[PDB]
This record gives sequence, C-alpha cells and structure tokens, in this order.
Amino acid sequence: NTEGDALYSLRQSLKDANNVLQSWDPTLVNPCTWFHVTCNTDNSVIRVDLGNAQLSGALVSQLGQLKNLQYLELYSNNISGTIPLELGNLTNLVSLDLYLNKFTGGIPDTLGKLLKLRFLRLNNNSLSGQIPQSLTNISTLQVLDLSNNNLSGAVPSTGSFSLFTPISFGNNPNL
Amino acid sequence: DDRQLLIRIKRVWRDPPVLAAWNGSGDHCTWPYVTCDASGRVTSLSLANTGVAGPFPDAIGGLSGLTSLDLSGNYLDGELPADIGRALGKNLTSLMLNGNYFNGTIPTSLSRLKNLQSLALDNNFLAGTIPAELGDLTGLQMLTLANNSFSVGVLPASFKNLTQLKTFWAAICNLTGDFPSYVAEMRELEVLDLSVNALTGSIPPAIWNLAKLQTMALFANNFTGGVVVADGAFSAVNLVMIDLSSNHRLSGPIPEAFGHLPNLETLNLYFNNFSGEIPASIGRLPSLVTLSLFRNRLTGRLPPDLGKNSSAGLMYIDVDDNEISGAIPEGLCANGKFQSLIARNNRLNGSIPAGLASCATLNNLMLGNNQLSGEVPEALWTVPQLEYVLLRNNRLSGSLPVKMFINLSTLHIENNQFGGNIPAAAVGLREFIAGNNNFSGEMPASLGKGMPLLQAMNLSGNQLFGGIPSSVAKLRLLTQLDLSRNQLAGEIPAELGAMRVLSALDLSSNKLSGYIPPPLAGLPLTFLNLSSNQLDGQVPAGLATAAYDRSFLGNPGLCHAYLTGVRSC
Amino acid sequence: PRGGGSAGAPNGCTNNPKHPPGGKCHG
Repeated sequence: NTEGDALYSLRQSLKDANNVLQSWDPTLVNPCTWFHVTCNTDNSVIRVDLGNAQLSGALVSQLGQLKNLQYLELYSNNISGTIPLELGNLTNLVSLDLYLNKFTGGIPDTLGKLLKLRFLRLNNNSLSGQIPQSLTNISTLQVLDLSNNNLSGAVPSTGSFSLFTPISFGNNPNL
Repeated sequence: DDRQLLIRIKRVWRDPPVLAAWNGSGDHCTWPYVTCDASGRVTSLSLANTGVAGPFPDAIGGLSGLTSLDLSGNYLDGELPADIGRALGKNLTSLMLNGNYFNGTIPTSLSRLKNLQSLALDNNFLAGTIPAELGDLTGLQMLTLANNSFSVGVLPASFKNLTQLKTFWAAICNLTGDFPSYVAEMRELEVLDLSVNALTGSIPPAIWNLAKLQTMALFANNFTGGVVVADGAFSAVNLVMIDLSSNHRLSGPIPEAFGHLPNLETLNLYFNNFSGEIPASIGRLPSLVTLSLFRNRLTGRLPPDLGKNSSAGLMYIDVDDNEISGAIPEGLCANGKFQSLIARNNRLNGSIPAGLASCATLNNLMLGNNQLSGEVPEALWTVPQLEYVLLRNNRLSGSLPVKMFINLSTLHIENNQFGGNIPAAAVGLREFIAGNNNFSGEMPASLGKGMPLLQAMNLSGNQLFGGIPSSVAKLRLLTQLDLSRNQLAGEIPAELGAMRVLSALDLSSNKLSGYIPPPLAGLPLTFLNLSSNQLDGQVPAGLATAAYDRSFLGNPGLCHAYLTGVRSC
Repeated sequence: PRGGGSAGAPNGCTNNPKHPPGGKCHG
C-alpha cells in the first residue's frame, strides 16, 4: 500500500521523544489499524491526527500520494524545514493546520489548486516571501489566520480575501 | 616463508587490532583463526564477522594448499581480481565471500577452479549479469547469488549442468524470462528460493516430484495459469513450507494434494485469483501453524475440522477477503495456543462458538462485515486476552461486562444490536467506536479514570439517557466525540472547552438545554453540529462566522446578535 | 555482517498487529 509507505517515510524523517509512532508497522497491508490514523469504509486514509505530540525533524515530499486525505493536523510540535511543494496534490484536502511550529521558507504556489479547502492556519511560524495570488481562487476557503510570520509583499484584496478582516494577517511588519 | 605471506595480509588491512597475536610467536598454527595441515601449511582461513576492512589482498594466492576460505560479514570492499581463478589456488572447496561491500562485476575466471563445493557471492554490491561460465562448476553444492545490483538478464542455460545443488538462493537479481525447466532435474534440492523477480510462465507439474524439498518460496513474479499438480507424482512428503505468495494472476482451484503433508508448517497462497472450495483435507494435518489466504475468490466454506486435535500447533488463521460462507469451525482452540482469527468481508453466518470464547490465549479477533447472528457468550470479554476486536456490521447481540480486560486497546462494534450498559472501566482502551447499537441506561459516572487513554469515542444512534458526565473533560488526548441521535438531557459541561486536542464534537438531535459554553470557541475545531436541540440564549461571539453555518439550525430559543435557521435577538 | 535474510525466509505481508518477527512486505 502506497499510503502506508508514505506514512512510514514520514515516520523515518521525524524524531520522537515519547514514541508516539511505535505502532506504525510497515509490514501491515493497510495502515487503518495503526494509531493516530482514521480511515473510511473503503480502507483509505482520510484523517491523520498528530497534534500536541512531541516531535521534531522535517516533513517529506511523499505526503502527496494520499489522495483521500481530508484533515492533516501537525500543530504544536518542533518540526522545522520547508513546506513541501507537493502538498497541492491533495485534491480532497479540507483542513490544513500546521501552526505552532518552526517552519521557514515561503508559501508554495501549489496551494491554489485546492478547491475544497476550508481552513488554513499557519500561526507562530517563520515563513517569508510573499502571499501567492492563487489563494484568491479558493472560493470555498472560510478561515485564514496567516499571522506571526515574516511575510512581505502586497495583501490580496480580490475574491474570497475580500471578506477577511485584518486580524487574519497580523504581526507582519514587512507586509 | 609462510609467516611473511600471512602477515602481509594483515599489513594490507592496516594492521587490525583483532589479529594482535600474529607477531612471530614461534609456530603460526596456535595463532587464532589459522589452521595448518600435518605439513604446517595453512589449510583454513576463517575470519567470519571479525571486523577487518580494506581491499581484497592479492597475496592470498601465494597460500598454496588453501582448502577453506571464509571472509563473510567483514567490511572488505573494492573489486575482485580478474585473475582470481589463475593464482588463488587449486585445492579450495569453501570459498565464502558474502555480506561484504564488493563492487564491480563477477570475474569470469572462477570457472578455472573446478573443485569448489560452496560459492556464496550474495548480499554484495556486484553489477552486470550472471556469467554463463559460472555453470562450469559441476561440483557445486551451494550457490547463492542474491540481493545484488544486477541488470535485466536471464539465468544462463549452462546452469542445467549443476545436478548436485542443495541451495539455489537467487532472491533478488532483476531476472526476466520463463521459469527454469531444469530445476526439476536437480533431484537433491533442499531449499529453492527463486524470489521477487519478473519471471513469467506456468508452474511446472514436475517440480512437486523432488522428494527432498524443505522450503518453497516464490514471492513476487508474473506466473499465470494454475497449479496443475497431477496424481501419482506427489512425493515431496518432507516439504515444510509453501509460499506462492503474490502473483495476481494464479487461477484454478487450490490443489487437493496440499492436505497430505505431515510436516507442513506455513501455507501462504494470498494475493491471487484462486477459486473453488477450500479443500476439506487440510483440517487434520498435525503440523500446520499458519494459514494465510488474504485476498482471493474462494467460495464454499471453511473446513469443518480445524484444531480438534489436542496436540497440534495451529495458532494463525487469516482469510481477510473472499466469498466464503458457512459457519465458524467449532473446535478451533482445543490445543490451547490459538492466537488469531481474521475473517473480514465474507458471508459466514451463525454465532460465536463457545470454544472460541473460552480460549485463554487469544490475541486478535477480526471478524467483520459478515452476516453473523445469535448472542455473544459473556465469557469472551473476561477469560481470553484480547487487544483487537473488530466485530463490525453484524447482527450480534449481548452485554458488555462492567470491567473489561486490562490490555484491550481497540473495540469496533458499530452497526450491531448490543445491549446492556456502557462499561465503566476499560483501562488501556484507545478507540471505542460503537454506533447504531441498542445500549441503554445512564452513562457511567466517571468515564475519565477507567479510560484515561481514549482517543476516539462514538455512541451515535443509541438509546442512552441521563446527562453528560462532568469528568469527560478530564480525558487529555481525545480528538473525536459523538453522542448524537440520543435522548441525553441536562447541561453541556463547562470544562469541555478546556481539553487539549478536541477537534470533532457532534451533539445533534438531543434533548439538551442551556447556554453554549464560551470557552468552546477557543478550540481547534474542524466539525461541529449542536443542532436539533432545546438550547437557549445567544450564540457566543466567534462561533458565528460563515464556517459554522449549519450548526445551530433547529433551535427555537437561540438567536444571534450568516447563519441558517437562527433568528435575531 | 551486513543485513538479514537467509535461504527461504517467509514473506512479511500480514494484517495481524501482533505477528512473529521476520520478513519484508513484498507484493
């Protein structure tokens, strides 16, 4: 199963202190029986909850083969690195939470191909660059909290960005 | 002069500390790892997993009379000399160069040493293709070329000249082509390990005629057709293992000759398209330990007799996706060591046997999506150890005990007709999913000290009444909650908004009343529906944006100071 | 040594969360 291999590759690139990924056996056929993973009735990974679990390291580019992922939560950790450019391949993603981390780099262009996104929070990070315009094409987006970062450039004011209030983009002196 | 030659090998390897006794101490025969014949010349050099490193020495060719040479498990690297067969020796029989870091291609001069009995160039970093000249060693007895970085190549036909082999370990060597037809002519084989490759063709009907096999393993290939073993040719009574494991195209019924092996211990025939009824002959073999048929198109029923013998070794059964019908075998755990039973996505009906519910050795029961009925015996939750129960989508009935096992960690009994009351202490549980059941009565008072490790709870569709416990907020690592379509009344707990990883709260179609808790807003919520209730007051500021549109609809006494079904204060 | 595996070691793919050690999931 490709989903199990992708999750195991994510495990290899992550260091854990209290061993919250001890049950991620790669020999199993389906990863639904694992812990912190929730599947649908067709044995497809549709939820991965890893919030407030002591972790460190960096993400991987293999987090793009989970086609039916709907909720990815990796907040309140010590992860560091750059957001993979393949995260835009998750067409069914509904909620992408990655706040309270130590990320750096820039918001990828590929996060504009998601037409089902509803939540997008990246609080307390160290991202830089400029806000991509592709965010305006996401009409279904409802919650956006790009604050406490090092972003710059111009704030979009067209599309779904019209309804958003200044609290969405706060504590960004270079914005 | 042999002392200088022997120490030159050490000098080449930068004087490893292991060979610290090789310093001119009289005779060299008392030196470790060195054996001499009656004449004093070295006859054996066994340096297995010692720790040496460096390139392959070229002075070893001066050690005339060498008979045994073992350099396995070390850190030797580089490239085998092209003239290895012209100077290394003439009386060697046990060349063992495996597990090293050797680069390059296999030298073709190895055919000039026709006295070998064991040649193992496996687990190295070789490249190229298996040379045909390697078939000139007609005296070989063990050839292992596995896990090498070869290229697309077919086994040479000259390998048909090796009629005395005892081990053919060609595990991973990028092979293609058809199945070798000369394998059935090696009437001395003990291990045959043609493993993951790109071979194609039909399994011959003559390979089952060699009465010396002990392990048969063909894991990943492109074999087609069906196992067509014929009557009057089955003679491999000593066969221990059969692992036709994953070919995706094997068809035909399972052979009836697999039920007459008095030493079989592992039968793996999954990931194929076998059809027909599973033979009833395999229910009396007093040696079987593992039966795995994960995914196939088998019809019929499970064999009636399975583990009835009190002195047996049956501990694993796994048929995870098939069209099997009938009833679960009665006497499964009679020996007292049964540990697993997986029959998901099938059409078996009946009831849980009384024997299976009293086996105090169980580890993993995974019956699900079948058409079972009846009542589950009350002893299934007390006597046997159980860490994974996945009884889903059945018509079973019963009543869980007050206290569950201390090591239960997964319970999926959704879409059933279970009754009784909710267990009050199931220490070690991490997934309690049970919906559309017939549970009744008030929920247990604490539910926060007997299950401190819960991660996901679902009790929708039940008939529970009473009130929400105030200790539910004490469950630290809980992510999903669901108590919808019930008759719960009372007040929403005020501390429910103080837990850490709450992210899914469904409390729709209930009889709750009161004010929405303010601290509920400060959560990483991704789903929420507090609708079809008798709540009163005003929606707290923050949970009123367009995201939470269909959440409070159906509440006559609710107003906002963007929402559907909510009036204005 | 360098790695495991020897002779006719069995396959590894199983659905059992608690299985005897040994093998790699092929298929």
